[PDB]
Amino acid sequence: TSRNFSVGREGLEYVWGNHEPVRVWAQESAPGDPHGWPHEIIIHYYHRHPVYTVIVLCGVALAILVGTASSAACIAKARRDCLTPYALAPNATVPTALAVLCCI
Amino acid sequence: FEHATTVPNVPGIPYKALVERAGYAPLNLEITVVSSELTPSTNKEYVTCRFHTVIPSPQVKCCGSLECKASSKADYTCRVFGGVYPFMWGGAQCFCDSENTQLSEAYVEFAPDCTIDHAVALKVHTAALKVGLRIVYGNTTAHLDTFVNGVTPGSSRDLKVIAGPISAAFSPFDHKVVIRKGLVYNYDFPEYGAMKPGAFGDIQASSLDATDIVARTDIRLLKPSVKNIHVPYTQAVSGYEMWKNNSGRPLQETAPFGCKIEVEPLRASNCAYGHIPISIDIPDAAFVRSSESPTILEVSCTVADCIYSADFGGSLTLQYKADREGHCPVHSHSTTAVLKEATTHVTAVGSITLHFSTSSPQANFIVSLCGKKTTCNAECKPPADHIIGEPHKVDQEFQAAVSKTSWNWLLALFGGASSLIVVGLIVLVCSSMLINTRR
Repeated sequence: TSRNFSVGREGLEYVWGNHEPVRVWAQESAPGDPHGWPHEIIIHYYHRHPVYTVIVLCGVALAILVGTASSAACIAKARRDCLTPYALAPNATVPTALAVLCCI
Repeated sequence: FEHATTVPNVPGIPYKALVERAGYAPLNLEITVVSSELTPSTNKEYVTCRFHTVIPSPQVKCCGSLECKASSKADYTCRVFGGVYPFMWGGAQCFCDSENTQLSEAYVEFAPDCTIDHAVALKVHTAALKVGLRIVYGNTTAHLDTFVNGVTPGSSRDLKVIAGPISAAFSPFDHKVVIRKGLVYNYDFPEYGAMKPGAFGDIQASSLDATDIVARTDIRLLKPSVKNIHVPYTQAVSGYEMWKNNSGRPLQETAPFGCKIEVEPLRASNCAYGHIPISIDIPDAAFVRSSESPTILEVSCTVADCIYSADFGGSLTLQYKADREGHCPVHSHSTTAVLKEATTHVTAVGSITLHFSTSSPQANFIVSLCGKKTTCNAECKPPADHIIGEPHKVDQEFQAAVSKTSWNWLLALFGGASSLIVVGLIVLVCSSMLINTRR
């Protein structure tokens, strides 16, 4: 027959019949590349530590989302501040740099 | 000069350090925990084995009267039966065939083969850890067995060392244990005197030869029925055999942290857990002044193909120019990188190769040769082999286990958000100030 035994970093020790105990330790030979493209790095650090890698990726996504939301909110507030006085008055001879910048 | 450090309790793995005095050449210090012995203090509660149910020969007074007396045997059981009229070989052993009383008697003792196949019940207390250490400093090596408690010192003829306490207390032995032919079990045996039939410890005694044997096997005698003389009884099974059948795996195959449970005395040897704080009073004669050690004029490190495995994966080469021929000590100043060598011969000019084990994807650590440092920078690939038959000699950190490429990516992605919020805040402040100016 064949028996599968998971071996962690702490190690494992198996005794088969009358033989002396045999000890084996798991390396960190995950499939991937820590010095390659981002997907290879994510695969390598997900196979070693899935929970930690998932936490890091979720945190990075949240940081990107909140940064983008903050930038959009600040740009829109700047548009309000620098445009609402000119929208309440006639003949808004506006230098078009502001509108061109924050229209997109 | 006293040096205090915190070695990891992992037998067979040297821990290396460089003690650096103010005005003396740096001295190597390698410490190996050759063996350990986590030994508790035990007191024998009792010994037990298969009981031999000895049945004294029956007696008959068959037109008198008999009364059951009280004895001091183990699980003594006595009864008086009436009309029996027993036969032995002539068909009649009695007169006055009625009112024919017989005394039935039975008790238990230790079986003849119990001097080998017996179990001992023990209660254990706080375990004391004692470590045999091999410590090499400079050129001199010393072996010493020292108690890990924080006070008791180990001494080798000039060297004093005090170790302990262990960072995290641990003991594989539960409060109550049983020893049988060298096999240790964490069984909750009944307390002395609280015998229960059909279970372990149903028969108890202070020793194999003790005459104060006490047992409770639920032996009950029955009234004889067949004409011929015999004494019938029924009794529970030997609790020792029942425990033997349902003993389970011993502690030699269940103790955590992979230490060998040994008997006489009870102990757990070579148990890897926690860290040992050790302070060593290094003798003054060991050090030599820096005016005698060969200072190296310069040194440049280049790392060869490296690999973060459990064994000495990687290698590096130091190209050096010095002023004299000597015995420079080499060290790695990072907590996630350990060299193989400790002292290397040094010439006026040349290059020397050093092997090292690392647990980080990047070999980005400082190597000190005769005190002076060099920053070895490189990239270490993941290991090819999935399983190795040697323990990891370096613990895995968090900030050093993340590769510099992934660190760059994470820093860039976080800095993007940081720059976005900063730019938004600056734009808002500038807009508010411009409004105030043009209000």
